[PDB]
Amino acid sequence: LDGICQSTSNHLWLLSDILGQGATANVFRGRHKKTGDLYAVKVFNNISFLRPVDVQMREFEVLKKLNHKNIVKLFAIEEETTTRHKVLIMEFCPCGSLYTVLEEPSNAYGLPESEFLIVLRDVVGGMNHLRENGIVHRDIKPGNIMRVIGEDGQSVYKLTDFGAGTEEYLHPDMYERAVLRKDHQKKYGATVDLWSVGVTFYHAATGSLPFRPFEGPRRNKEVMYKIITGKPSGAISGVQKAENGPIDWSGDMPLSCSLSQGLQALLTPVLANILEADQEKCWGFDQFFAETSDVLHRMVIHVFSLQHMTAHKIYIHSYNTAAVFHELVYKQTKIVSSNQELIYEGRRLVLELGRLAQHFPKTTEENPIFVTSREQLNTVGLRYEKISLPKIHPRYDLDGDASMAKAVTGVVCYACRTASTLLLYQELMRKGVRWLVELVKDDYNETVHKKTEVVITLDFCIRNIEKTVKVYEKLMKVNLEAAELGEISDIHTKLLRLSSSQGTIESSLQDISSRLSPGGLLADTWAHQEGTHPRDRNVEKLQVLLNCITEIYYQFKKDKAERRLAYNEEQIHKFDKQKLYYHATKAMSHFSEECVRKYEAFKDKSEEWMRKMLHLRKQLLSLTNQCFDIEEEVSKYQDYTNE
Amino acid sequence: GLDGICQSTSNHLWLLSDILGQGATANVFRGRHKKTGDLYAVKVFNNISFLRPVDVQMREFEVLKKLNHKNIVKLFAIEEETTTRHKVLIMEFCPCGSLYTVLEEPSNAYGLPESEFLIVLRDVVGGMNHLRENGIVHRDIKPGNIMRVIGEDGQSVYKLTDFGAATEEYLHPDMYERAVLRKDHQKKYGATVDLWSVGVTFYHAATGSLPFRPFEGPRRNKEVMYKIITGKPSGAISGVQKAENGPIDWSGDMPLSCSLSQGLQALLTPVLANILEADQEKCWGFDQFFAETSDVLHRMVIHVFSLQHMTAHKIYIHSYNTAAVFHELVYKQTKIVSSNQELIYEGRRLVLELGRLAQHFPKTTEENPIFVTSREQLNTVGLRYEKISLPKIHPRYDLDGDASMAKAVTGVVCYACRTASTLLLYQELMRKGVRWLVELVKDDYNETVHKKTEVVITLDFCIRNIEKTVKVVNLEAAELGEISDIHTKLLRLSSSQGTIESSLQDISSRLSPGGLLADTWAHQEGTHPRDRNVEKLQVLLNCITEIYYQFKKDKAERRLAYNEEQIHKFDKQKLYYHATKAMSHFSEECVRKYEAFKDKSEEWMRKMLHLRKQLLSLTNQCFDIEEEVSKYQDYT
Amino acid sequence: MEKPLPLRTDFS
Amino acid sequence: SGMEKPLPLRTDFS
Ligand SMILES: O=C(NCCCNc1nc(Nc2cccc(NC(=O)N3CCCC3)c2)ncc1I)c1cccs1
Ligand SMILES: O=C(NCCCNc1nc(Nc2cccc(NC(=O)N3CCCC3)c2)ncc1I)c1cccs1
Repeated sequence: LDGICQSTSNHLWLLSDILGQGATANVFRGRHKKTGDLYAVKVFNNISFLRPVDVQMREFEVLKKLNHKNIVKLFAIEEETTTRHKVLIMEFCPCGSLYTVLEEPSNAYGLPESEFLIVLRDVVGGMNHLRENGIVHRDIKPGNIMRVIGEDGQSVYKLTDFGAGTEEYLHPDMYERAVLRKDHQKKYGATVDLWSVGVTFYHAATGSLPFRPFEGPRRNKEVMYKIITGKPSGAISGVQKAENGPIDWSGDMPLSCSLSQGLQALLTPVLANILEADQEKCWGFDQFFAETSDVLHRMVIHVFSLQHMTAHKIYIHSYNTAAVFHELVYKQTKIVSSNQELIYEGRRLVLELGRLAQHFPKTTEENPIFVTSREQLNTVGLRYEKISLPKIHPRYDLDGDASMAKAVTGVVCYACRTASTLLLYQELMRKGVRWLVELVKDDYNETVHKKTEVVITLDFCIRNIEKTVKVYEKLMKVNLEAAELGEISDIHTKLLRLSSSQGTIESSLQDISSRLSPGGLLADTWAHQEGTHPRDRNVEKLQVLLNCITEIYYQFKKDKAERRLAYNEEQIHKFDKQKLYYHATKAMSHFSEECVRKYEAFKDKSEEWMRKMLHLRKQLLSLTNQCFDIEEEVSKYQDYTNE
Repeated sequence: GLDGICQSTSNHLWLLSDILGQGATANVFRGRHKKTGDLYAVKVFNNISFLRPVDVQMREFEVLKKLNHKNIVKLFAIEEETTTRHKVLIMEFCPCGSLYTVLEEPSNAYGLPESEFLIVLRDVVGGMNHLRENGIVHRDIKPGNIMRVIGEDGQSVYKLTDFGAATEEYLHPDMYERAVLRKDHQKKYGATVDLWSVGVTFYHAATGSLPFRPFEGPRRNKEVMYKIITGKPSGAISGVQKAENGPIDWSGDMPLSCSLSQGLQALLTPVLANILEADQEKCWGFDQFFAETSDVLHRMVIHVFSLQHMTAHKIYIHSYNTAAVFHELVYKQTKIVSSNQELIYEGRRLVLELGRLAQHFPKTTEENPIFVTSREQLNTVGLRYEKISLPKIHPRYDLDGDASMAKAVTGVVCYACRTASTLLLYQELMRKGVRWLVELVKDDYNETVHKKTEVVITLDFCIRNIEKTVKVVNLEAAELGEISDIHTKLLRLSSSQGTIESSLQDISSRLSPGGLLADTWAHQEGTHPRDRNVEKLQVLLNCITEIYYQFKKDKAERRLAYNEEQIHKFDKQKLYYHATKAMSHFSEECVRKYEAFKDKSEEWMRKMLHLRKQLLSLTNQCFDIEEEVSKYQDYT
Repeated sequence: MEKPLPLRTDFS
Repeated sequence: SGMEKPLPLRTDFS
């Protein structure tokens, strides 16, 4: 009620300090009386006293020995002081659960990918420890996945809330409860465990539940069953999308899902074979644990395609060769291995086919391995979902206002992440186009170094046989020096065919030097005009508005909790409702007019510039190979200049 | 069913509990516009009484109400409180509090971060100037009355506030003192007194401490304080009585604990030393102060990192400034001359055109800098930080003491934690630089071998002229004479070129990936991002911070209830446990590995400059051969 | 949408 | 460790 204490001989807690209200028990924040440390206390209701206590504490001992991260620690079983009944002393996770985590508006459309992999890593490692200690757990939900801050800062998710007549005189209606007790037991077949796990993973990935009838999954109790027991093999989500219209299946993550394409490629097949009605084609734990832990042991290399203007996470094993790296890059970019040029920190990147992934250059999302083709490729862009504000109910409703506020915060929150990615795409494009231009400079500079090596061996052979005409026709027979000879006069005209046709190699190579020059025809002048920039501060401008909308939303929650407001406080709440819509719209249209429009203008100026640069690299290649054709042409003619 | 906690005007209301400020003449409450609900700060003069008739300070307020400038907090209206008729000024509410509450955070115990500092400097100077333009200055600018607003773009906007706008033969000898003489020697000091306060504020913002301290705190020792600010040598900006009643330690530089860039310190220390000067002349004037500071603010900043000193650098340069002064500015901090500065940007070498404007330099950030290295030998300096240790935590239960103790401790672990982060940057940058330098030398190698082979197909081709089956059986005029001396040099040129290739290969085997200049120490020694050392520290710093914030609350209560007392006593042990763990982690893991990486880079640098000398000698050797063969190429 | 009346000073 | 004075937390206050 208020200022009420329960205690054991070793802990105490306030009934008001309640963390968790379940049907069988309640959990409280408590302290160890002598040290002051914080523990959670699980105290059981009056209806949890319906199975013997000899086998109830049999369950609890076998749990008190479970020692493992990803499992909340059970420290002791003690007895309350005044009343005498059993309480569990557990590990206190002050950060709450994955449920409170998904309840934030930042995770309104799914967790960020780095955190998802942790939920995945930790939930799978928890189940495995439970399966190994002979414990089934089918109630795995965000509600009872706890979150702890590990001492390195990254989250650690931990599992919890798991356990360890005479027939011939019966009325035929009551005889049906004497045959559906052993026969209606459509026995579970051990693959039931990971249906929850699969729903949880979809929830954490997308911010929404996988199977949803319109009006909610709970208001429409019946259409729910039609969806679960009718989902095609491989389908991942079923949504009504209509007041009462047909249901819409899909085996893909929603567009709103921001996880990398690489990861969805790994993740969808897992969920597809984890959500399955029969035991035969549905996965077993041996296969689930083996297939998932394969995703966990992969490292991530960030590559960015300049031709496409698209980022890519490459999920690859530490022991995989450079060959599989190229394949994985092809699977996302449609650029074949023999067409992949890698650029890293300004210089090209050669992969020796024996090189292992662990020895690759370290990458971050903002320091990626760029990949470009010499062939033509159309720019794709960042594929995101176009989300706009919900309609604002003019009713003064404290429940409805808090819900509308959560939604608006989550939409502006999404626009704010997207706008951030749009700036990275533009900033990475600029970082890459800059280097690509400098690599065509190395390619041009190499061609000139070879040309000025062949132009001087061509010359030392021409004046080497022309100076024998200075002795054959000037000092001896003195006649017209024009009549042709047999053997050498055919290789003399063949050399003049090289020296003169190479003169027009310079006139075209000089043109490509000029268009590749700084103020030239291929300058990256669009890159410094056509986008948004870090100095525009569009992200933090949005953030500033999102902070106001968020501050209102948190308040509208406290208003809902207070259930009904005083007079001045009601007018402020009403005033702040208009303020919230003002800020949201100010943000959403700024997302449209400043972030998106200037990004699209930049995306299109890069498709123009991309065609231009590909053409030039094709010309410079055509000229480079002529220098090797003139290289071998003088190779067979030079040793003939022996005398 | 009772009132007396709600004041109002005809247009605003406020709760006497929502008090934002207290002062001798008035208080300031957070209030609302009755018709619109918008928040304003309302200042209510409950003791307006002074030596100043109300008509003087009322014409003042009408003057301030016209002010409209981004660094003044707007005075919207002058109103009368509904029931007491007290004058109330309603004005713009800055929910972020003041520069005082900012400098009170433990993360600013040792000065503001540079970016924020520049903002305070810009806006304080901006408001100050707008005041002069309207014929007001107060000499009373201090953090207490500089408000902070979050701008549309999320950057702070500081705003000035709380400034005004405008017998005898029958008396004792001790009354004749002050009645006709001593209260008459008020020399109405002006013009230069104003800046002293702004100087102390900027020092305080920049270091997190006050510039003049008599060991007992400026307030508890009233006397020594006056002895400091009146005997301060010209050019000094801080005087501190280090020990109990010791001499005063004068200094004219920032303290090591000051995280401000060496570039900005060089600009700031002058405008402090000339602002904190206690005479009519020798001190600066407004017009010079505004121009001199305006010079710092109109400067852009280019980031450069010295691979050989292992130090980062901010270069405060004008956009119209020429590349030649960029080198000057790098010389001032690096002590390496302009003819010695090789510049590297994004994996490639940078060419300072000697005349290009800084406006057109490549964009840089603290982590994407321009690197600088020379061919000459340089000793690694590393980050200069101050080594700050946890204070002594005394074991008594004292609510005032423990609050003061937790604040100090939180501050030390922020400095530790921030310093730990910079150490990681210097290593991550160092590695990016070494990697890039090694590839540049590979370009200087490939450039040399490209001309070595370019010249051998001239030696072997011009030897095939004067030394083939064409040149040179009894003969006496068949060329065996003065041309045979050139064929001799050309033979010793082709043979000496032999051992050029032998030494040229030897350096390729050290530039190779496995060779004895491979940057293998770089990925073994020192700390890495994957080590998560900063966020490890951060996790402890959050425990410590949460406790300090609760110990503030306890101090406020002055008396803790029974259980709370005991929890507070346990949290004080937790606080000391977290802090000593964070501190020893900073020492034995961040610093210890950083220094190991530092010494491994000094050793690897010696090997690098020794190879670059050699490769150079081989390059010059080829231009020599090109020179000496381009002479004999032209024969007759 | 509306219904936002002005603030008052008799809490009743 | 050095900090002292810590008493056990109580439920009953007479
Ligand atoms: O476990 C349950 N319910 C969910 C959690 C309570 N359980 C535990 N909690 C903690 N520490 C902790 C810290 C901060 C906040 C929270 N609370 C939440 O995050 N909530 C409340 C409901 C969903 C979101 C918990 N330690 C151990 C346990 I066992 C139960 C279901 C049936 C009985 S209990
Ligand atoms: O002006 C004064 N005092 C300066 C401060 C209050 N004044 C103003 N405040 C605001 N908004 C605001 C918001 C949040 C917190 C705070 N307060 C602080 O952070 N404080 C209090 C003093 C040092 C730490 C202020 N708008 C306008 C003014 I005018 C005076 C107090 C008594 C006479 S004058």
